[PDB]
Amino acid sequence: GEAQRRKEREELAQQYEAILRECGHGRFQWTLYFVLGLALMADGVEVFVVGFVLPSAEKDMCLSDSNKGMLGLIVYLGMMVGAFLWGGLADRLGRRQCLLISLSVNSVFAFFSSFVQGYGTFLFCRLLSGVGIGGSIPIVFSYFSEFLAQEKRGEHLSWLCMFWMIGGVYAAAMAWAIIPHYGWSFQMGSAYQFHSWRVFVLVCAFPSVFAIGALTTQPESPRFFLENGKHDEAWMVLKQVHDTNMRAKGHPERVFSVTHIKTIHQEQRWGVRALSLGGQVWGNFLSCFGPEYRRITLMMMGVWFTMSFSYYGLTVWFPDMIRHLQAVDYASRTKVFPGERVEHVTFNFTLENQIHRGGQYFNDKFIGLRLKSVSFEDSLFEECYFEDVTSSNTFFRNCTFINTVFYNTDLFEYKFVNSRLINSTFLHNKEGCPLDVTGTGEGAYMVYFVSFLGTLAVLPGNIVSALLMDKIGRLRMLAGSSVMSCVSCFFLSFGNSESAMIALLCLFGGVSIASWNALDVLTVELYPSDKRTTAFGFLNALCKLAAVLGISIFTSFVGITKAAPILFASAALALGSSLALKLPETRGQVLQ
Amino acid sequence: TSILSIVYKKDDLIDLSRYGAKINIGDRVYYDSIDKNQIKLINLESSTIEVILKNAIVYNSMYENFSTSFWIKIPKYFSKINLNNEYTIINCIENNSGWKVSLNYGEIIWTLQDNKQNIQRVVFKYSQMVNISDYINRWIFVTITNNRLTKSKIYINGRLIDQKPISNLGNIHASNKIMFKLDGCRDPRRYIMIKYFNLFDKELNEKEIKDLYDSQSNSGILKDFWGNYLQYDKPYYMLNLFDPNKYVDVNNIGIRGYMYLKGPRGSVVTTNIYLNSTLYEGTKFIIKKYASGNEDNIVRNNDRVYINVVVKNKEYRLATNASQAGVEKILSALEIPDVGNLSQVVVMKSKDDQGIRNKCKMNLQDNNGNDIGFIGFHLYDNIAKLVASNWYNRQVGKASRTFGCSWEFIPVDDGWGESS
Ligand SMILES: *[C@@H]1O[C@H](CO[C@@H]2O[C@@H](C)[C@@H](O)[C@@H](O)[C@@H]2O)[C@@H](O[C@@H]2O[C@H](CO)[C@@H](O)[C@H](O)[C@H]2NC(C)=O)[C@H](O)[C@H]1NC(C)=O
Ligand SMILES: *[C@@H]1O[C@H](CO)[C@@H](O)[C@H](O)[C@H]1NC(C)=O
Ligand SMILES: *[C@@H]1O[C@H](CO)[C@@H](O)[C@H](O)[C@H]1NC(C)=O
Ligand SMILES: CC[C@@H](C(N)=O)N1CCCC1=O
Repeated sequence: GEAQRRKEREELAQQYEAILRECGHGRFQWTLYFVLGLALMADGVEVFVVGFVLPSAEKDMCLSDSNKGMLGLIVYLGMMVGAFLWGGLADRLGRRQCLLISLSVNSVFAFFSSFVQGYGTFLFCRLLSGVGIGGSIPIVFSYFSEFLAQEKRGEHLSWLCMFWMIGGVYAAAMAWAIIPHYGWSFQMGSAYQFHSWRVFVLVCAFPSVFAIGALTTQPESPRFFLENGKHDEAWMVLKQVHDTNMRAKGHPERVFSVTHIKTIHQEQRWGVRALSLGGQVWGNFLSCFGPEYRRITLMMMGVWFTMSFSYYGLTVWFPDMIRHLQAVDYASRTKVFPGERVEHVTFNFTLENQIHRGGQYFNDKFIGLRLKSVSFEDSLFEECYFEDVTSSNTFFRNCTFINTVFYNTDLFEYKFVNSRLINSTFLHNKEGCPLDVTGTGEGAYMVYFVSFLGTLAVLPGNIVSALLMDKIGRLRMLAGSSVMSCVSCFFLSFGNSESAMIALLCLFGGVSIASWNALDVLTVELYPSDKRTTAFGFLNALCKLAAVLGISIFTSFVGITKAAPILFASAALALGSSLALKLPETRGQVLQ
Repeated sequence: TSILSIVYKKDDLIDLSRYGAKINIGDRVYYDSIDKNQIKLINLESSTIEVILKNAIVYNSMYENFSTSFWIKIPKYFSKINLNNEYTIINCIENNSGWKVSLNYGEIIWTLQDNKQNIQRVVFKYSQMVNISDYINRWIFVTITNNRLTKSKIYINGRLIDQKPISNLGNIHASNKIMFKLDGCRDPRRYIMIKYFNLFDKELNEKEIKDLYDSQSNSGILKDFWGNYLQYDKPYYMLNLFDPNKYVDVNNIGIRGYMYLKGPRGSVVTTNIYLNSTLYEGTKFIIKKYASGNEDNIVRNNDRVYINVVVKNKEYRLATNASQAGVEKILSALEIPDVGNLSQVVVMKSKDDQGIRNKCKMNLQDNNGNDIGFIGFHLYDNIAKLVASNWYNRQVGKASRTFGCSWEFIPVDDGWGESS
């Protein structure tokens, strides 16, 4: 029984390879490459959106802590659910069908979140968008692979990772070109306000829509038709491939010689269909953990998990540390004025990064002043008068107010820490959040520049990996890149300035991409065509969960020490490399 | 049934009851100009009111039930000096035996002490953290009942607040003389107000006490936020009971400008002494007499008057265009000569059809004596706009809960201490 099935599968694999060799590489493959590249550029774009809009959304939606941290890690929980779900469904419904449905869900919910005003609603929308874009990488790789002959499979699949880089470059450029214009205050409904970051969200949604548009013009992969007992349209798709290729070559006269193709023999209503689909997908999942694939699958789990954990940890850690270093310099520059006594006089001014201590102001009026990180400590205000006062990161600790009036000020009750007010009146308080919301200005330009540099660092590795994948091998490239990632991780300490962090970010990004390429190619090549999307998608979901864990852990250690991130990243990558060297070799084999 | 009843008369205080209790008054005891029957007692030694009963009516029994009633006004406590400063206001205690009422931070206490020095206390507690208080610096009807066999009870404005059994207490003696002075107050600038002191030799029930409250309430005369008499030619700040975190404000002058409820109200704070809400926010509403033939400045019920509006210290008039869309039509403030024939006549209304006392409501009526209706607020595109409507009258006829037809007048008083 098992022997007969194995023989039939091997025969189908061999003949399919033969047909593809006949059809040849050419225009069809490049067209599909661009289309599926858009689908992947969308996933590339999606991972930057909330990080680029959080500085503005925190003020615009009164975002506390334990809400900024969650919105950050939401694109990853949604991708975790989506990868598994759409990967499992793609082996029962089809690659192109599931790709259309997932991309459409992503596009819809990104569009929705562009306009959402609340936070919980924004969380839900941005979670569903992640669910939709989750299934992009598995389907795309498993879909393009079923049109390539074994001659150049690694090279042609590796080129497909240029697009994910392009997505990030797009994201950074659009954030730079749109977000800095805080002036834009389009008003549609008095209760709501439309800022520039929402425009950024919309423009980020665009790539996914373009992906659906392109995909609608491509045929379902013939292999999926053949596995599911559908022989005629697999034949027609192969004929279309051959026709397009040969017409583009310059010989639109030769004939598709393949006449018959070996096909795998196939052996309240809504609820029944759902139960059947669930049962089939569960079977495919557990058959991924079968006797024939149990060793492979656990090395794959190890490699995927370790690489994701290290990469996501360091990728979130480098910007964190850059912000930390900036903070340290700012706190160093702080001016202190211990003690000053003031009599009747009017004060207008703007002070930044100051601490006034032991002040004694008697009958002083404060009209039209802006405070940025100014703290008054152990002060006494008596018959004072505050008018038109706007304050960011300003506190009044251990202060005493007597017969003072706060007119048209945003000095809320959380800016008086352990103070004593006597006979004091607050009038006409400005509108603001109940708690501290912090403030981000001109420093966003450098954030966008740093992101851009990360992607560009990725470029050389992509080129080299694509050119050497078939010459060297997937195991060798995976190992050679993971090891260099580990060494780069060790060099992190020889960096404590912002410039050093930027150079280090570039180095690590440039090094890890070849490893990721090789693991994409390996994971496609190592599973049968009836479980490739399911397996790939379960591993990708594992990747996203690891991303969540590593982001949490590595941001937990910012400003504490540089031993925890180096050790964790280096350990993870060494274990990943070790496990990767134990995987079977797939170069120069038919896609089976 | 009344034994002592201190009432004002021609430049003196007398007793209504047929007992002829001797009365003597200090030289620093003050009286309000309008409501002279209210007595102000400052924290000094000469601020003393001594009233002496007869030997035939001195409380010296052990089964004798008795009751007392009065109206009291306690200003706001401004600083920590008043904390834990239990100070006495009335004593009938001799040889460490008798009855005494005293005041503490947000507390009014009845204390009975028998010959065995057994102390029984009943307390009434009102907060001072509230946004708007129903007791701070406002008149309170306090009555106290003492049934020697069951309990001793406190009633604030006729409602039960506290009760304590006193069966354990034995024989309680009383002083021949009864006391009115602030005793045991460290604060040198703390005063009280007291009026209508009555004593009864029996335990009063809910019905009789409610009747006494209603009788002494002066339901036929308008009252302000502080419980005093409403007067003409004085600026009053305006409060809506149902929406008390907004104040009356103007935007534009004339018919094209609308008066609305703007918010939120600001605050006055003293870090664990008080965190009230500002009452001196918005635009004043002066009252001008039109047809009231009464010589006095006191505003009475069913009076037909006019209402000035003080905007940038300039006095305008209430009027609205009678002929416009709907019943909930917009009021406005206009320059005083340009009123023409717009509806400006307002009727003051305190007690209802049955005569049950309620808060101040104004009824806009035209020159022809046709009811535009009660003044209140309604929401037009998220703005609480002032409107006079007969919808309130319709719900009153249906005995329904009207929404917004009740206003409250807040003059500037020294007992509140807010900085204008
Ligand atoms: C707090 O204020 C009250 C009321 O004073 C008013 O409000 C102040 C904010 C300020 O604007 C004053 O000019 C106002 O008159 C103070 O209590 C009164 O103090 C005055 C002294 O100016 C005195 O004449 C009154 O008798 C006081 N009233 C009472 C009932 O004590 C109070 O002193 C202030 N608090 C402190 C801690 O000083
Ligand atoms: C604001 O006031 C300061 C002194 O209080 C003065 O030096 C300054 O010129 C003022 N600015 C303007 C625009 O007049
Ligand atoms: C300010 O705070 C310290 C303790 O934090 C206290 O000892 C000191 O008395 C305070 N300042 C003044 C002037 O009271
Ligand atoms: C589309 C590429 C994707 C992959 N699964 O290889 N990448 C590349 C860097 C991080 C990541 O998830």
